[PDB]
Amino acid sequence: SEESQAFQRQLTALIGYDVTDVSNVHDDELEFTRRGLVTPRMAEVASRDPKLYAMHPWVTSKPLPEYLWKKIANNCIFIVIHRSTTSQTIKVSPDDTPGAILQSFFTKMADFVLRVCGRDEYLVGETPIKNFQWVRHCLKNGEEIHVVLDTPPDPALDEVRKEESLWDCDRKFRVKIRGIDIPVLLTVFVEANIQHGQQVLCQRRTSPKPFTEEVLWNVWLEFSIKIKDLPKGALLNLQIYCVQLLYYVNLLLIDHRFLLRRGEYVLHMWQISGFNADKLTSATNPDKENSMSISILLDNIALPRAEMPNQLRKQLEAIIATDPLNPLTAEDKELLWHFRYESLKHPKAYPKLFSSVKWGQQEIVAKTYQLLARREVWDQSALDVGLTMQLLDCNFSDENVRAIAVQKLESLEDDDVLHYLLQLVQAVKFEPYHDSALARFLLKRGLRNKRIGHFLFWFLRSEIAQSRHYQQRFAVILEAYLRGCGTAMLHDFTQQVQVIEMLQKVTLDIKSLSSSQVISQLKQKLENLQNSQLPESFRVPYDPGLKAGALAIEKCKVMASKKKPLWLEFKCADPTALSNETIGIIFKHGDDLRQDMLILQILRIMESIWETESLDLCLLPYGCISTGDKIGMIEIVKDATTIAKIQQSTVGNTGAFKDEVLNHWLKEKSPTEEKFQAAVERFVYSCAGYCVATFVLGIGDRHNDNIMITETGNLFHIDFGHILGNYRVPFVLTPDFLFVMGTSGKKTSPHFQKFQDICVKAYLALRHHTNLLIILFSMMLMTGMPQLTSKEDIEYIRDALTVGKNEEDAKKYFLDQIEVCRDKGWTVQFNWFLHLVLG
Ligand SMILES: CO[C@H]1CC[C@H](n2c(=O)c(-c3cc[nH]n3)cc3c(C)nc(N)nc32)CC1
Repeated sequence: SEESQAFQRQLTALIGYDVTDVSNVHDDELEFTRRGLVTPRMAEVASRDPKLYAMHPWVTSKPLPEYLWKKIANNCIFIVIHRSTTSQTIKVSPDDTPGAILQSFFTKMADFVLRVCGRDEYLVGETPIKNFQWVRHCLKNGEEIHVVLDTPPDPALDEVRKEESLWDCDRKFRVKIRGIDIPVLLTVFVEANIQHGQQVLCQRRTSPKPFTEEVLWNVWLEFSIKIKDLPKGALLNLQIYCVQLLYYVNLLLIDHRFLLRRGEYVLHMWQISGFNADKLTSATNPDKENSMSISILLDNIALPRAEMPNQLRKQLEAIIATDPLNPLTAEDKELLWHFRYESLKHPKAYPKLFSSVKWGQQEIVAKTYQLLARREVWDQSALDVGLTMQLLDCNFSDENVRAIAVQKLESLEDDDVLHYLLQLVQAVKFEPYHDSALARFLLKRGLRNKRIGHFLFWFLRSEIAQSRHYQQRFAVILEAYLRGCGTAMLHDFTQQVQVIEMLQKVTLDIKSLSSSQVISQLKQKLENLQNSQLPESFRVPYDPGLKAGALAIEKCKVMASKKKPLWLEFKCADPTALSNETIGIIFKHGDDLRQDMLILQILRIMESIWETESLDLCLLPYGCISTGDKIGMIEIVKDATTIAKIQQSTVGNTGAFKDEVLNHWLKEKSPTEEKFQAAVERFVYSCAGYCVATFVLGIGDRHNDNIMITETGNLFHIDFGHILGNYRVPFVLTPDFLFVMGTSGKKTSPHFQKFQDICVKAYLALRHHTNLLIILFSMMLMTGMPQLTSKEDIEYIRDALTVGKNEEDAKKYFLDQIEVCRDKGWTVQFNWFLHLVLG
């Protein structure tokens, strides 16, 4: 078709990569997968309720926590319905359905849908109003709940554009190397490995030859594994050391069709930088003008109850009970396997057990499967995500094991799927194949909920636009989602992309020039754009509810830092919006906004752990979307400053920090005094919040420049990309912080103990999720952190969370940590000032 060519040009510029382009491919896997997704995509589209999908209610089944119940007047919530101009303030019960809140109207001030004013959120379908996210957001931050009444949007706008044996030869496996060759340049050798999720099964080397632009061997490297002892998901890792490694590449030996790989391959290899998830990618380096290559040939076949002691039991229970990161001696691993039927009665163990498998052995594998048919306890166990993520990481490469974890994630409601989304997406870099339970899961879920679908889009787009190792695979998943999400959404994503592409040119261009002149160019270009370049409005990608209209040009300015971020403001586009509080977004280049993303996502997780215990530690995990490479957008938190700049009030050229200043500033910026006291509380709550979390994530030692506070009390950290991209005190708890809590020095106050009492309830609440927190951290480093991966980097968290220790020992350690701060006072900050501002 013609208006089908049309499409594949559109997608190709939403996606940001051309999924039809076949050069950088040595087989039809992406194609196969492109085709493969078509049935789970269509199936989900043919399944959604067109109404409930049109209005995308943001809803939760979690128990409405205490702190919010308490903030109630008496089983009585106030809702201010608007319409033309006038209002109406109905008294309603938290348990009242939104359909019913009209039987409190069609029979009160004497069909219609209820949209949150100024947002694209709707209160609909059978849920107790207590259960809507926006309601909860209103009860905490204590605003009123305003709603416009209007027409349901037309479900027909979510219209989708139509379209239609190896278990025998006991041959030892072998690899003919031919040789290697590289555009422009010693001693050198191919190293070949046969791997299954980090378990390295076999291994050979080549005889070191002089290092020249072409080096040939014609060797048969013969392996010790047998053609039938090969497992689906086995990679042939090829590497080139010269002794240091310089280049890598991988190839599956069992292709996506269950067929052993045959024939002739020439592969463009990946270079090194300056472990991580890119050394695992089945994708070859697109750059050919410059990439090192390796030539190979392939052989010239399809893949188809005892008792127990009383001390071994206690060796097992120890083993099972240990954290995810503690390694297992061969002695440990032989034990798990032997008593595997008993090992299966505990979900907690599946990781460790499935790691005890000798995957390079055909019969072991089968008994493994035999085990998996006896999966009962698991299928029945209450879903635990930390455990479930574990089976999705780089260690597990059996499709079927990975599959049991993904079946366990099917049981997550959308609220929860939004919490873990970013890590689940990253988790795709660990899938051996392109088409997996995990990718389809992500697919279904995005196609079933515009909110999830919105973020899925940016997450995938983010990886695509900067990962050369995963773009293809990700590009195929994106396209699958685009072809099923409705032209409504489709057209909506298009506006979004146009704008943010517009805005990056500006960012990078302003960056190129470096001052009074500049202010002008900025203003010049920003009105160059409010014509027929910029469309009239667009959704905010970090918050899909917010319609941004016109660029509030005056307020837009360029900032004062090494990187010259563009501070922008946006008139809300929605006229039902009961305020003029513009939308603030910062466009930055030069920092790994990704790293920020991962951290923030863990921040939002910590909050929803403290909530399981009616604890609210007042975090501000501001919206952050990475758009490209060292480039993206950040949400602006209103009415905030940097702690360094509050210090700069009373000195700049120096920062001879004074302890009085912050509490002066709060008093200075507090209207009544009922407020000032709340503000001081929110500080104490926020500050304790960041103190713990910052601590556990091991990005606690920062400098006041990177710490902000709102005019209303709330403290929060920013610019995570900085230290994680570059990398003593455990965390910033300065004297000026103390002074506010009412303790100049080594005294004590009813506010400080409040604080110190909060950190502990806090520090102990997370420890109930040791495993979870550990695995996420482990993953975040593999997927997002370059080089600072070692292994001892990972183990950092094992210390912080203090694996092994009982609750009491645990309270002591965090209190100690609070002490190194009381000790060091201003030292470290003053050290940073030296370093950062001058040294
Ligand atoms: C020069 O003046 C600066 C202007 C920009 C300010 N700034 C940031 O840099 C970052 C941020 C997040 C990651 N990198 N940067 C976040 C940030 C947030 C969330 N809110 C606000 N109200 N300002 C922020 C900081 C002061």
